[PDB]
Amino acid sequence: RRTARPSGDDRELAILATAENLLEDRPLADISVDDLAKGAGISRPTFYFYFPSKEAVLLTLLDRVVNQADMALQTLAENPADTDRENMWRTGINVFFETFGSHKAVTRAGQAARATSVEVAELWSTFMQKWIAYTAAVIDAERDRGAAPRTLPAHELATALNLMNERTLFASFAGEQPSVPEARVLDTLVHIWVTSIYGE
Amino acid sequence: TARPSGDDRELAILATAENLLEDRPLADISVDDLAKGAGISRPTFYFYFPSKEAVLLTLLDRVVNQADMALQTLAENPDRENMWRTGINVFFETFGSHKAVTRAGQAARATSVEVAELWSTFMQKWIAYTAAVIDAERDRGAAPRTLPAHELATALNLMNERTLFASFAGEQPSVPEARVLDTLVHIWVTSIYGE
Ligand SMILES: O=C(C1CCN(c2nnc(-n3cccc3)s2)CC1)N1CCC(Cc2ccccc2)CC1
Repeated sequence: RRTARPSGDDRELAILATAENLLEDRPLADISVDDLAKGAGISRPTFYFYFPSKEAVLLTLLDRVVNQADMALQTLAENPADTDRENMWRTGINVFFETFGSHKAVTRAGQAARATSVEVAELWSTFMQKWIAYTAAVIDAERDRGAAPRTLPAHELATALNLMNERTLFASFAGEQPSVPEARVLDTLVHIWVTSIYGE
Repeated sequence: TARPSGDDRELAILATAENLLEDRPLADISVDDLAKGAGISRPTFYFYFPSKEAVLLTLLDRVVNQADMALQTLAENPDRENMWRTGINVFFETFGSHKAVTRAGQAARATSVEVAELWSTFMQKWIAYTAAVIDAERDRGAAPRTLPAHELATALNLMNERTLFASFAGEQPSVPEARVLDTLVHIWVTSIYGE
């Protein structure tokens, strides 16, 4: 037996979408459970049949965005096209440009929660480690086929490149200064990846 | 020379703070700990600093300026790969010799507008410097004209900010600290001279 809950799942989804909307204008501290309940069309007691706190709502939101990026990247890893090397790295990076770039408010809220929440910190750290291991393995496969030279240890080169994308894409999304303009940040990272993976 | 301009108590306050941030964040440091390290009563502290946050901002002002003037010294008295290595190694060595203040300064960026503006100001200045050197290396024909120089400069300087911090904080993921400078030099040099 499997317990399908179309109605409970749909309302959970409306709470999550309500939170994501509110985060575009206000930090999580300025959002109340009543704002969440009212956005989701339920009473405030009813909210607690779906989440225990507004922090659990944000943790679920970050779960959703991080796993959407992870799954999109894994989808690329299992369906390799007949394409050039620059396009390979560009579509991989664009997974993160497009996923987090379409969820800017949740991304900003997650970064801010990284210092106060161990779950968020360990969530982000877990997925960075996996994406770095994946990058390292693609770098090594490019070395094995003779397409990239054996320079730095793959995992170290992978770590610095993925940390660059983290800092740089966030600076673009959050409109920080300094930042690369959002319309130019993909080309910028792709160039640095491709030159440093294939050059000596 | 590099001596803090105040008397011995101002030095003692700053060094006690820097020492204690080695194992505790600033919230776990009291004004009393700072005053005790300088040998003064608690109210006497406020003849030197208005708050313990002011002490951390002054310590980070010293680190950031020590970095900027070691780099401006490089600019006055000059192979391409080693030029970038010595410039990156200014930050590896400066912030690597103040890991406690660097890590406390990073945490204070979220809560202090002075700290965030301080960091953003010198990052802009350091990125402009990188961008000018890239432009001079293109005008003499040594580097290809690929990305806009200021945009390539920004990502590499943000790379270093986030990668050196991860090494110095022992984060996972991070590059081991004995290997971080070669890693960043290689990426800087391939991306600045590659087509
Ligand atoms: O991590 C990122 C993005 C994510 C979005 N960003 C964030 N900034 N703060 C955030 N935060 C804090 C708490 C919650 C979220 S997320 C900026 C960058 N990466 C990994 C590196 C790279 C991955 C890759 C691997 C293999 C092949 C191609 C590409 C592509 C980009």
